[PDB]
Amino acid sequence: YGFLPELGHDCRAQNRTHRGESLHRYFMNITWDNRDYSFNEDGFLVNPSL
Amino acid sequence: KPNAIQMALSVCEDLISSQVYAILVSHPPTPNDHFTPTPVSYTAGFYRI
Repeated sequence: YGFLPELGHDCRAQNRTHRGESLHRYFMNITWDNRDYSFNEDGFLVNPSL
Repeated sequence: KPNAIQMALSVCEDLISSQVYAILVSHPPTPNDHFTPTPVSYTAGFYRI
């Protein structure tokens, strides 16, 4: 996108839940500190370091 | 209430402040699915109400 697409974050004004589905797909390739932090669709880590 | 997040705060302010032992909920007249039951089950379930 090249910008910051802020949503209707106002909690006391309206409600929106349809756009939240297209948010998980961004968190599949997170890596830091020589460790893998990739999240699966469900919400937790898939390949952690236990 | 018509909105969502205001329902969550209204439940504890008015209902559990009167020392309730159980809560009854009903589907809203408007044809919207699972709107009323989620805020109630997340605030009453905090105290196992």
